[PDB]
Amino acid sequence: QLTEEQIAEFKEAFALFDKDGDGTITTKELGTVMRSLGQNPTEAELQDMINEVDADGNGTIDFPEFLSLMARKMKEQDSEEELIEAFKVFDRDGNGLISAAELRHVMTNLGEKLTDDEVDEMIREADIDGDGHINYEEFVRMMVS
Ligand SMILES: [Ca+2]
Ligand SMILES: [Ca+2]
Ligand SMILES: [Ca+2]
Ligand SMILES: [Ca+2]
Ligand SMILES: [Ca+2]
Repeated sequence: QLTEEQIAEFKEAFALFDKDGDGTITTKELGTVMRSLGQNPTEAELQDMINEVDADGNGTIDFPEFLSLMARKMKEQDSEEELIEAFKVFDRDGNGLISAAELRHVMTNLGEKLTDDEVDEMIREADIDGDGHINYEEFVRMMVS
């Protein structure tokens, strides 16, 4: 499941939070890590963050809990990065929007020679804000559906 080196890496990450090395991250120690990086969440906000990760409902995060989450997160990241890469290719001019001209061009490079009507239908179907283009959120919402 994990190598010793992965474990060690994860333990080093856990230690950043576990300011006192007691084997748990509290809402308070989370507050320290958030603050050091420029956020100042309320105790209510910290409690939600801990509650979302705290499996045994004991109020703090232990290493198996942290390890479990970071496996989740690292999957999510590999999913996301792929969606983002693909979007950026589709958006040839980098402007955050995939125009129909871009979509047609890249489809031609993917083996499909489409008409303007066909590509306009693809865009209509997926467009949410009405602008006749596809932004990242729109792009993701279609891809994962
Ligand atoms: Ca601690
Ligand atoms: Ca806040
Ligand atoms: Ca716990
Ligand atoms: Ca574009
Ligand atoms: Ca749009």
